[PDB]
Parts: sequence; structure tokens; C-alpha cells
Amino acid sequence: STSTIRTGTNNDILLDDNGNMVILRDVEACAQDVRAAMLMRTGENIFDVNSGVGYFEYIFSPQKSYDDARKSIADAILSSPDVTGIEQLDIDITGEVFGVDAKVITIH
Amino acid sequence: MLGIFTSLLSSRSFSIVDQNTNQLVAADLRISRVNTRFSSVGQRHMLEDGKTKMDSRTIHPMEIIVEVFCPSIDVVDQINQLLLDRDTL
Amino acid sequence: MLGIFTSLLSSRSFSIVDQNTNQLVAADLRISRVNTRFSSVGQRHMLEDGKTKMDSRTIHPMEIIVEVFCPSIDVVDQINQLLLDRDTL
Amino acid sequence: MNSFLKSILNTPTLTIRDDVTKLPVWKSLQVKKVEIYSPASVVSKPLATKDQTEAQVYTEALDIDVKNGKIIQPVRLRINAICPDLSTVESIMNAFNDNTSTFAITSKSILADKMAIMTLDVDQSPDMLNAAEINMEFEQVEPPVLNE
Amino acid sequence: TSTFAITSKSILADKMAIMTLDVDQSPDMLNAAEINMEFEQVEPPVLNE
Amino acid sequence: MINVSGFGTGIVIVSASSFPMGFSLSKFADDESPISSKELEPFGYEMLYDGGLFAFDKAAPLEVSVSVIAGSEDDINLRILLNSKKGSFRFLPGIIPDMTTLVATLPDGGRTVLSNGTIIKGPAIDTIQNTGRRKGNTYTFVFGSYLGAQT
Amino acid sequence: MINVSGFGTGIVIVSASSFPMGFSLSKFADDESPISSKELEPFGYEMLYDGGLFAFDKAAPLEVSVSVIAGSEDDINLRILLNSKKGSFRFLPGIIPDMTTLVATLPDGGRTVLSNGTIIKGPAIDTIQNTGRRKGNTYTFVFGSYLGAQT
Amino acid sequence: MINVSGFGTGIVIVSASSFPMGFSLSKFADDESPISSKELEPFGYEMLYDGGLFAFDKAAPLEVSVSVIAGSEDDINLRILLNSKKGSFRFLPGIIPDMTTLVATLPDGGRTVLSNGTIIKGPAIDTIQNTGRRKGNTYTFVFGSYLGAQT
Repeated sequence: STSTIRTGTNNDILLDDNGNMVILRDVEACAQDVRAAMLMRTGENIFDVNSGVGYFEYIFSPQKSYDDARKSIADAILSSPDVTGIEQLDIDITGEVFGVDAKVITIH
Repeated sequence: MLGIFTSLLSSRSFSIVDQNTNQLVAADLRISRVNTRFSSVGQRHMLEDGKTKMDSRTIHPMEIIVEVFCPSIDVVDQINQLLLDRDTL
Repeated sequence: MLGIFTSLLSSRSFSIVDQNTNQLVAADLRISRVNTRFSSVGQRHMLEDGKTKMDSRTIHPMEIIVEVFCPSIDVVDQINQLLLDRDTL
Repeated sequence: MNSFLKSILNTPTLTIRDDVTKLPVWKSLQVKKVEIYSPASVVSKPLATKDQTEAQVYTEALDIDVKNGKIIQPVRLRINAICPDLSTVESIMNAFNDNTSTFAITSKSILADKMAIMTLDVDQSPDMLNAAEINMEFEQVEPPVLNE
Repeated sequence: TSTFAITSKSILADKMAIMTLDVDQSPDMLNAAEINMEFEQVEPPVLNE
Repeated sequence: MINVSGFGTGIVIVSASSFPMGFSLSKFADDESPISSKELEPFGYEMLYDGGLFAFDKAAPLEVSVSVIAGSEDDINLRILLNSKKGSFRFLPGIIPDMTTLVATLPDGGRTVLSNGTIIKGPAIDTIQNTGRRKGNTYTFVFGSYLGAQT
Repeated sequence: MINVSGFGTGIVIVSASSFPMGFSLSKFADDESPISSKELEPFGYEMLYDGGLFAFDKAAPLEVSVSVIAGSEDDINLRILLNSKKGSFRFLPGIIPDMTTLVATLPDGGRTVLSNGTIIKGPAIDTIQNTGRRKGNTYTFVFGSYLGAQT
Repeated sequence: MINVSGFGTGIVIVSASSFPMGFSLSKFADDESPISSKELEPFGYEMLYDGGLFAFDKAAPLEVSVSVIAGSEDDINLRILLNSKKGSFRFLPGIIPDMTTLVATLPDGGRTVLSNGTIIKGPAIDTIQNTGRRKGNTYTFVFGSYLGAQT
């Protein structure tokens, strides 16, 4: 049963109306954790390093094949607890947009 | 085979349902052939006079082999997750 | 395969050169196919949690299978001598 | 049949990298077939069950027993290719002979990692006078367990 | 526990139990399924006086 | 009398991705058969060991082939359809480019709604015959839905 | 009125090593088809076990064949192309003599740019028919690109 | 105009042991093709798993077949050549009776120098047709050297 502090789109601790910290559990907590994990560049953990998405070696670079980017994103999604797998992972490329869509099948 | 008159023109044939959470998995597989082979072993025991008593029978586990086409990478990854999934029947 | 520009219209493909005395042996066999199959063995070790460490790898000796046509009896005798030759590589 | 018009996220380009150096090895290795076998092993003997218990207290025990009674065997690939150059074949033979060798084969969309050569067959026949058919088999040394 | 009596064209093989059972579902037999069963004699028909 | 003439037959081919609106075939070949379908076989039989018979269903594709004049607009559109890989399109539980051919056979009103299929084969380049006139181009489609005939 | 004639067709064959500047085929044969290509099959279908259909991509070669008059300069050039072993040239990531045939079909302007290919088979010697006139020589190439067609 | 006539063609067949000086074929058959050659196939193509194409060399024999009038001196000489077992001669690094055919195809001076070969098959006895005229005899040779053409 995952649980996480409530954060806004600015990725900062967002409090409630009474000035407390909200602890989301299960589905919403897992969704927020997945969104936060997909925004972490590789080599940003002093205590994991090899964890994180390849935003500068697989994406944003003249990479021949985006299968490595797909694998890195899949690993980042699966790294979150209670994720099990991914039902669908679209890696569509627009003119200058790297559109990624996930269909996580988290156990909750 | 017959036994059920669904009377419905959209019935799905194959279904791999996760027993816990009761959910479809790998729903985009294009199955082609399925072989659900059983197995069991006898205990033939020759004895004295020309004769052989088979004793009892032990039911070996069922094997099922599914040939399929995976159309998409996410389906292939779902199959890999099924193989790596050691905690669900 | 490519790698070497012989620039020679009479290059020889197959040679069995005796390592000692450096001499051609059975210089007349008409080769038809060669399969140089390698081999090596893994050491799959299951370990507690569902996983399996291969450990190290052993380099088993290579083998060559050559299909030939012998047009001459002296060539047949030479091949028999090769088989009976236990002292030269 | 324009084969340079490959898909973007499912490109059919086999790329054998080298884990130590992170560089594509054995390029110009036209690949004719790739088969990836991933076996496992399940219980053979009947598991015991302790019934006359409750909902969800039997379920978790059964889940543990199931996770307890299945063992995964490593992945293996069998790439059938056609080497056009002697340099690639010399490199393949040397890499096979070398005891320490871990590579990362990336198929169409498969990213098998930490793979070592188990079998190398080079067939030279009168119908392929230049180049020669090659059959390589790889096996996974260790599954890609995430080193925290 | 299962004993049957298979009677072919003229055989009356008796005391016979199933060893193997294969059910094959193929795209060329959409209805029905091809079955391949094997039987073994548990006990020859020794005449119980 | 029964009129079996094929004049006035028209085809409308509408594709999922290549031609959402579809195109029309009206220019058919002068030597090859304009429309030719392989014998559909939706049933099969087996023989029992007592000499009996058993009848069952089997998978039956409809292999249709349309012949068009070399160089025409219909030929250009069919070549465009042929030269369009299935890997470059998005996927749905349906068929990757699931194109349908609405066939109006003679002005009597016979409409065939062949659908749920793909294109299989066709000529990439025009073949110049011995006579010096370019051979008509025959393109083969396969379909899995073969119902909808009226009148 | 569609003109499906073949007069005025020209071919320009440019090879990577043998003929870097390329030669021109204009003297086509009179008994054999001057240009003939096998039915391209870039798709395939398979049957699911519930009667459905599945469509996928396959590898498709272009087996083109051009026929020329025995003894002509085009025939001599094609024989020179045929009698050129692939083992006597440098390797590049491209095909060993990657030869392309630019086909200008009729003065209308239909240009086909079949490329990434090589010659496969052809007659090494001239065969004399029963009637006493040398048979036309048909050389077959195979290609891995059928795209570039115009008009 | 192009003269593709076959009249005046001469063949000189010289064998290593049976006919060291060689003999001449000039009386060709009137019903069968005087010279017929199977299409040489010195290259092959293979398909990669990405749809690409690979072109390689393959072994290619030249199968020639010459037809002569039954009962002629050329027929008798060819029968002598056929009824000569390879095991009755001595051996060299070369082939057992190396027989070469110099083909003067016309007064043009084609000068085909097919060599490195041997006879394979032919008729042992003359067959009498329905019409009562003895059928022309076709003898097939195989060769491994197929270069030397001039003009």
C-alpha cells in the first residue's frame, strides 16, 4: 500500500486548506509517484545513479532508434512500487514533440 | 465445440484472465492454434505368472501450448511480464 | 569473405598444412563444403529467488566437418594416413 | 521493399553492443533470423493446500507458495546471419574464444542484456562463395536485476 | 479411479484406463476439436473362478 | 433471358489510413479478368474409421483480384496502396489498414460489401509484352468478411 | 483512349563499380517480353483459430527481367555485368555493385527508379533456335527498392 | 538492321585425351535446337529480417547442349566422346578429360572459348520417330569456364 505526500504540478509539497500535509494512498499515490519518476533525469540519485530516464542519451539526442528510450521509460515506470507492468506505451514522434503515453496496470 | 448457444455475433474466443483481480491480460494476442495436452502415468507391475497389474494412476499436470502472433511491442512486453510473473496464477 | 585483395587469379581455398615440416598434405582433395562449428557451455545456477546466474564459461574445442571428393587412390591412402597419424597436428 | 524505411519505435535493426565499452560490435552482420527463447520451470509435484481458512488469508499464502515454487531459466538467442567480411568473423571468433564477454543484443524491440556467446557455427558452402552463413547462439549470464 | 471397456471393430479390450489425452484446436476445425486419447489395460481379463 | 454482362461494374475501395475517403475503380483491364475470386472453402470433411463422414468449419479467406489498365489513375492508386507498409500505421483491435471494396456489379443493383481485409500482392512495375503493349495489372486482396450481397 | 504502347521505352543501368557512368538499353528483344517483373508480394495473411484474419509485412524482392537482341551492344554490356564476380570489389555498407535501372517508359515521362539491387541470372552464350535465328537474351535482376515512380 | 542468323556456325571440340587434336561439328540438327544453353545463375539473393537484401556469389555451371543429325560423322565422334569412361584415363590436378568447345558463331567471329568442362548426357542409340525419320541427337555438356567471347 503505497503512500505519498501531496504535490502539485510544480512538484512542490502542496498543503490542504487547513495547512496540513495530505498523504495519498494506493491509486493516486502510485500515479503521482509514476509522474515524478518519469521526470527524473538519469544520474540524479547520489544513491542510485543508474536509475532515472535517459533524457540526454536516448531522448533529446540524434538517436537512431527510440527503442532505448522506450526501454528507459519502461524501467522508470516499473521502478515505482506496486506497478506490476505497463499495458501500453506509445512513443509517438510529432514534428518536435516526443509524445509518450503510458497505461500502467498498478495493482491498486 | 458446441454446448452453448451464445446467439451473439461478437463472442471472444481466447481469454487469459488473471485469477486475482479478475482482469484480462495480453488482450491483443492473435491466437492461431492451441494444444491442451493432458498426461498421466501407469504403474505396470509384472508379477510371477505372465501378467502385469497396472496398480493405480497418477495425474500429471496439464500442459497447454498456444501459438500466437503478437502485433505490438506492448503486447510482447506483456508476454514477457507474464513469463516473469511468478506470483499470479 | 572479403578482407583481403589477393589480386591473383589462381588463389587456393583449402589447405591442410602439416604444422611440423610445413608441407601441404592431400593437395588434391576436391572440397565441397566446410562447417567449422564452435562450442561452449554455460553453468546455469538457479539461486533462491527466481533468478539464475550463469557463473563462468568453458571454451570447448572447435570442430571442422569437411565434405570432399577423392578422385585418386593415393588421396584415399593419404586420408587414411591422416586418420592413423597420431603424432602430427 | 525500401528497407531503409524502418519503423521509428520498432525498428528492425539488430545492434550488438558491448557492456564494458558501450559500442556497437560486429557491424555489417546482415541478420537473416532471430529467435529468442525464454524458458522457466514450474512445480511438478502437487502443492499442499490448507483449506478451512478464510478469504484472503488463503490467497496470500497461495501467492507466496506460487512465488516459492517457480524458477526462471535464462534467456537465449539464436541469431542466423551472413558475414560478408573476414574482419567480422575474426572478431566473432576472438570474442567467442575470450572467456570474459558480456554483450547487449537489441533486436527489433527486445533489449536483452548481459548476454554471452554459447555457440558459433560458420558454414562455407558452394552456393555462397563470397560471404558465409553464420549461426550464433547467446545465453544470458544474469537477469538485469536493478543494482540499487 | 476409472475403468472402461473399449470395443473396436471386433476387439473387446476390457479394464482400460486413460493414460494421455490431447485436445487440439486449430483454425481448420473451428467447430469441434481433434482429440487423441490413449488407453492402457489395468488388468488382463483373468477369469475369476 | 438472363443478362450476365459485366459492363458498368464499379468498385469503391476505402482504406482505414491510406484512403479514408476511398477511390473508385472503373477502368478495368482488356485481357486479364477484371474481377476474379478464388474458390471459397468454408467447410471441410473427415472420414471416420467406419466409412462415415464428418463435416466441420474451416478458416476461409476470400482472395479477390482486380485487373486494371496499366498507367491509369486506378492503377496509380492501387500501386500507392501496395506501397504502404503496415508497420507505419497505428494499431487497433481491428486490422492494420482494414480496407473495404463496395462492388456494384451491373446496373441491376448487385452490391457486395467485401470488408475486413488487406491487399496481398500486385505488380510493382509495368511489364511490356511481346506485342509491345503494356500488360494489364492484377492486384490481389484477401478478405475475411464476405457478406452483404443484395439482389 | 489510353495509350499503353511500349515504343520509346528506354533503360539506363548504372552500376556502382562495373559501370559507374552507366549504359543504356534501347535495343529490346522481339520474341521475349522486353521487360517482365514477377508479382510483388509485400504483405501476408494468416488464419487465427477463431476464423479471423491477420495481415503482416513480408520481405519482397523485385525480380525484373529485360530482354535484348543477341549480339547487340546492350547484350554485350549486360554480359559484362553478368560476368563480374562480387568478390573482386571493395565492401561498403551498401550492396556489392549496387546497380540501379532508371526506366523511362514512353515519352509521357513515367520514370521508375528501381535501385539497391544486382543482376541474378542470364545467358552466358547465345542459343540458336530451331528456325536458325538466335534467341533473344533475357537477363534477370533483383532489386530492394521499388519507389520513385513518377506519373 | 541486326543479323541474328545462325548459318555458318562452327564448333571445334577438343578433349584432353579422347580427341587431343579435336574434331569439328558443322552438321547440326534440323528439328532440335543446334545450340541450347540453360540460363547461367552466378549470383544469389537473400532476405534479412529487416526486409533488406543481400547479394552473394553462387557456383554456376554452364550447361550447353548441341544437336546433330543422326548418323553423321559429328554424331559418331560425339558418341565416341560419350562412351569414354573417366576412370580409364590418367589423372592431373586438372579435370578428367578437359574438353573445350571453340564456337565460331558467325562470320562476325564470336569465338566463344567455353572450357574447363566435360560431356554429361546424350543418346546412346538413335530413336525412330512416328514419321519414320531418325530424331536429331542432342548431347549435353557442362563447363566451368565461360569467358573468352570476342566481338
